[PDB]
Amino acid sequence: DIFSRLDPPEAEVQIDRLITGRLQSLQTYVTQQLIRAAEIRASANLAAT
Amino acid sequence: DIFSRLDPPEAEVQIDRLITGRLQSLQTYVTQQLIRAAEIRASANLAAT
Repeated sequence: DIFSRLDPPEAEVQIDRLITGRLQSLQTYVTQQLIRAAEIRASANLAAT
Repeated sequence: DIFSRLDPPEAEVQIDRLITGRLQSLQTYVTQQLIRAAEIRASANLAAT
């Protein structure tokens, strides 16, 4: 929709903002999966023991 | 300050920069609390044992 109603010079800025925001979303997601996977791993170690 | 002396269209972009920077600080706080919470739980599991 950005392109449909805006020129490239300004559309690159608007899309870059959305990219940064959604890229931050992925960093939040992956960081939490690593922290939570360490907890299930500690539980799997207890269950194996 | 910003909104009061400047221009609303510009104040909005600068306030969004403050929101983003402060949100990133606050999200960093929460990530480190989850990493530290696992260390306290690991110690508490040893103390219970």
